[PDB]
Formats: sequence, structure tokens, C-alpha cells
Amino acid sequence: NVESFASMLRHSPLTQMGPAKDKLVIGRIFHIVENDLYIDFGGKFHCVCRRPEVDGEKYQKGTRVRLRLLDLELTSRFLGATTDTTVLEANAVLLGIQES
Amino acid sequence: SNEDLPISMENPYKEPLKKCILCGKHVDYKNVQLLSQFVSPFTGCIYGRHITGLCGKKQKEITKAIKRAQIMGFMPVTYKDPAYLKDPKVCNIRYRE
Amino acid sequence: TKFSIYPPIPGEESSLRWAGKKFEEIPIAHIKASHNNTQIQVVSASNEPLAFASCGTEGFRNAKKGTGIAAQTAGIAAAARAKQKGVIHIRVVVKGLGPGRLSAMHGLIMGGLEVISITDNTPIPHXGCRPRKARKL
Amino acid sequence: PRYELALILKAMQRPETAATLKRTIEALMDRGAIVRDLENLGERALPYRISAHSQQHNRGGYFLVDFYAPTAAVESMVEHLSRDIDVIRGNIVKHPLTQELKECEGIVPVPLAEKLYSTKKR
Amino acid sequence: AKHLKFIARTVMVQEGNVESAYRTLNRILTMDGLIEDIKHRRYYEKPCRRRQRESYERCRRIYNMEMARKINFLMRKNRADPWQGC
RNA sequence: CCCCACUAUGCUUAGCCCUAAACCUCAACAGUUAAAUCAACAAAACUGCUCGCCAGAACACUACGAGCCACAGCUUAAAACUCAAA
Ligand code: FES
Ligand SMILES: [K+]
Ligand SMILES: [K+]
Ligand SMILES: [Mg+2]
Ligand SMILES: [Mg+2]
Ligand SMILES: [Mg+2]
Ligand SMILES: [Mg+2]
Ligand SMILES: [Mg+2]
Ligand SMILES: [Mg+2]
Ligand SMILES: [Mg+2]
Ligand SMILES: [Mg+2]
Ligand SMILES: [Mg+2]
Ligand SMILES: [Mg+2]
Repeated sequence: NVESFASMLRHSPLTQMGPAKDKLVIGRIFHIVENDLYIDFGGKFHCVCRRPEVDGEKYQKGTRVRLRLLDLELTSRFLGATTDTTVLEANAVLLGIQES
Repeated sequence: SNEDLPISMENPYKEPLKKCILCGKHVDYKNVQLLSQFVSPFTGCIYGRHITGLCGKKQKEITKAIKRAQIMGFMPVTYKDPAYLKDPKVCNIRYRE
Repeated sequence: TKFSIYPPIPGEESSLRWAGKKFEEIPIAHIKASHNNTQIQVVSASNEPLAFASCGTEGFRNAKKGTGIAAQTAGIAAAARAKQKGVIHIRVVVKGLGPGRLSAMHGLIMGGLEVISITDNTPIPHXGCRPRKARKL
Repeated sequence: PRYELALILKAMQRPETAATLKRTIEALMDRGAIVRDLENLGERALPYRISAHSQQHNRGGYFLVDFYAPTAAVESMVEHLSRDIDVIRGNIVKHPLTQELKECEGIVPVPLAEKLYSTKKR
Repeated sequence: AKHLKFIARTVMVQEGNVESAYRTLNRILTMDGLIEDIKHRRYYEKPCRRRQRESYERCRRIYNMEMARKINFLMRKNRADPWQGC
């Protein structure tokens, strides 16, 4: 009675989410560069969001935040290209901090 | 076999196709008010579809209606009739800075 | 009220006035900006001529006529003769893309006239006469 | 077939305007037309000055005549309107309501064209 | 000639600012294509030459809009190096 | 070559003439994207089938013959001499 991969995939939160556009997700700040916050939210790629002007000092490494997802992976095919160009990061909007 | 395998079907999350603001509406050469919304106020020039946002079918219908109305005596050619300057702005163009 | 760049429409009831005169009553400065000359005629709203000046009538000759400072001088000359006749506010109708298109308007202002509107009437045929053949340079 | 006559009439008093409309609808009937409706769009300023029959016009009465006629009546009616001195401009078009508008599902997006050039290294 | 006058290509001057009115008019005529049209009409452009110009202008628009689309897409990556030293 | 003037001509009607880098220099129909992908460049490489066309350069959009409302024309189209290249 070993669970199959097809079963794991069907019942994963990422599969159950459906499309990612305009979906609220919880992220975690794992890397910070100046006012650039690198946030992991459970997907393949992280998103990079600028430090908010209000309560900027509350956003630190490990701080859990609320995001509105736009794309899991930013990719596009440009004129003459044989494959899609990927920037290797997700597109998301940082809304604020998640609190209990 | 296995219940958890994916099933073949059509995309359930597919968004409905977008429609032009004139989709499903009749474009008549006598409706000069509508046609005037797709000409330049200062020169009367017909706007291209990249400004009007119309589909190819309606860009043609609007264009043919404008040309018919102009030469039949319903619509001016060299300027937008001033009566229609306060109508809704549906075209994506700004002439003031 | 907010400013409208669109001119007042004749027959409608506007509140805009210039020295107690309506837009339909303001004299007109006709500027013809050619490639080799600039001609300026100021006329009344009833089409009465009031002043005429061109780069040629201001003593400029040949290629000097087709310059900005030459048109500016022609504008000042027409403004002077027009101001003597009682003109302060003018509607500018400029046809042509010559060098004296804008400079001719400056001369009208430096000459004491107030421009209340600018109209382009450069002739554009909608299909018309075949222009002369291109130049080999 | 079904046609629509867009009729711009000289700005006149009510009695002369009715005589012109009656004279124009009777001309259609004499040519075999079945007149369906007559609509008044109102007197208005023309979009531009129109010279017709040695006169200059700035205002006109806009009228529509919906009618059915044989195909050969159109050419004969156009000639009749050219001679009526009270008509500024008269045009006969195929009635727009006859043409049925096909349904539209929406805008089908166009993907960027692919494989226009070989993938060899240049 | 048969149309009403002082409606087409007419801009009103605000507070005696004639320079801004002329710039606005010039911007109107440019965006509507009249300036380039007037210039191209000074000498007759033969049809073969017109077709070549339109083709060149259309291919330039496609290239310029596609390069602009790629610049905007990659502009987010112009941020400071997150992994400096590695 | 640059500027000005003006004609044949560009337009209509009625007949001719039948030529273009008439070239998107990429024939029609049907099919494939796997194998060896493929001289180069150009607009990726091929299969079936059919018609048309091609066989060193130049002589030669020529000569002669023939046909044509064409009479300084068009279509078809060689040879001799010459070269070891084109
Ligand atoms: S999108 Fe349906 S008619 Fe324009
Ligand atoms: K040929
Ligand atoms: K070619
Ligand atoms: Mg001649
Ligand atoms: Mg003709
Ligand atoms: Mg061709
Ligand atoms: Mg060939
Ligand atoms: Mg064949
Ligand atoms: Mg095929
Ligand atoms: Mg040979
Ligand atoms: Mg030949
Ligand atoms: Mg021969
Ligand atoms: Mg012979």
C-alpha cells in the first residue's frame, strides 16, 4: 500500500490551487539584498519584492508574508527565439505580513 | 487501473475569449454619434485598430460606415462633429502632454 | 470652469470673450509658410484685409527669405500695420511647413498682438494632383 | 430586394416638404417598389456645404424610405432623384437589416509566428 | 473648402502661452500622421518606392516593438547581484 | 545630374501591340517531420506523381527560316571563327 506519484500530485496543495493568477499565498523571506526581498512561497521559483515603505523594518529573513500571485514562472518567447526566455523567478505582489 | 491518474478533457479554467466593445452590436452609417468616437477630433482621421481596440471585423465595419456616412451627407470628413466631443472616450490616445 | 483646447462652436452660447468680442468676431492672421518665403495677411472676421507683409516685402531676397528671422520680421511688420487699425487679439491660421511657420507667429506677438488660437490649414489632398518628380541628389 | 433610400431634402416649409415626399414615394411606386416605411430623422445642419441645382445648401431635412423594389428600379430611381430640384442628395443602399450579422465567439489571440528562419547557427 | 472653419486642427491658447499651444498642435498633427504625410507629398513617391518604404516601416515597427517588449520583460533583472562573490 | 517653360504620353472611347528583375527568380497535386538534418548562402530537410524546362563560356534577347493588324516590332532560334575557362 505504497502511495503512487500520481496520487501525491493529485492531492498536492499546488495542484489543488489551480491557476496561480490572483491567488493569495503565504511566503517566507529567505534572502534580502538592500530593499529587495526574496520570498519562497512553495513553488518552483521564488519571487522578488521590494521592501514596503511602511513598516519596512518588520520584513526580515524568515518573516512570513502574504502574496498575491501573478505567475509561477516569468517566461516569454521573443522574435526569432526557438525557446522561451525565462528569468527564473515568479511574479507576485507583496501585500503585507502574516500574523497570528 | 488507477483512479488517481489524470483524465483527458478540455481546460476547465480556460477564460472566455475577450470581445470588442462592439461585439454583437450593429454598426450603421446613420449612427454618426458612434462613428464619431473612432475619428480624430482635430483632423477627422479614422483611428487604427491599435487605438480603437476593435476587432478586425468591426474595424472594417466602422471604417466602411464612416466612409459611407461621410460621402452621403451624414458625417464631416475633416473634423469630428463638435456635438460629439463630450461622448465617452473609448480610444487609447492622448494629445495633451 | 476647466480650460478647453477646442474652439467655441458658432451658434452655441459660450462665455468666452476677448475685449467684448466673440470668437467668431476676432480677426484672422493668415500665415502662408512656404519653403522659400512667408506671407502674412491679417483680415477681419468679415474678410476685410487689414495688413499684408511677406519676407519679400521686407527687403529679404532669395535664400534669406526662407529663414526664421525673415519671417519674424514679416510678422512684426504686419502686426504694426494691424495694430494701427485696432487689432489686439487674432486667430492664427497657418498653412505650410516652411521655416517661417512658427517664427512668423512670434513676430505677430512681438508686434503687440495676442494670439488666442492656432489653426493649421496646410493643404493635404485626399488622393489630388501628382506632385513633381523626386530630386536626384 | 429590400433597399434604404437616404434622402436629404432642401430645407422647406411643411407643405412643400410633404409634396416632395409624396412626389418621391409615388416615383418609387411607379417603378414597381413596395414602400414599407418613411422615417423623419429631423432637420439639421449638413456636415459640409452641398451645391445642388445651382444652389448652395447648409441645412437639410433627413428622411429614410424603406422599400422593396426590383433590381432594375434602382438605376431608374437614381436618375429620378438627380432631376428633382428639392432633393439635395439621395442615395439608395441595400437595407442594413437584411444582412444578418454572424455570431462572434470573441478575439482569437495570434501567437508569435514561429520557424520563420532555420535553426542553424549564424 | 466646403466644411466649417476653425474646427479642424484648431487649438486654443491658454493664458497667452502660445508656445504650448503650438507644441500641442504640432503634437496633434504628428500623431495623426499629417506631418509625415505632408513631407512625403512634396515630391511624388512612385508606387514601387512607396511599397518598399511601407514594408521597411512595418518591419521596423515589429522589430522595435519586440525589442521593447524584451527590455521591459528583463528590466526587473537589473537589480543588484544577490549572490555577489559566488 | 540642379532650376523654369512646354509637348508626346499618363485619362476616356474604339481597335491594335503582346513585352517586364511579368521574380515571392522557389511548377501543379498528394503526403511527412523520422532516419543521414544539411556543400555554401538564401526562405529547414524530404517523399510520391505529373507536365514543362536545362546540359561549358561567348558568339546570341543575334543570323536565316516561319508565323503574326506587329514593318526600327514580337515569338521560336542556330552555326562558323574564339577561349580554358565562364
Ligand atoms: S470581437 Fe466579436 S465582433 Fe469584435
Ligand atoms: K519573360
Ligand atoms: K522579385
Ligand atoms: Mg498634354
Ligand atoms: Mg479617372
Ligand atoms: Mg509584379
Ligand atoms: Mg521565370
Ligand atoms: Mg503546371
Ligand atoms: Mg504540398
Ligand atoms: Mg551552352
Ligand atoms: Mg527583349
Ligand atoms: Mg530578333
Ligand atoms: Mg527575320
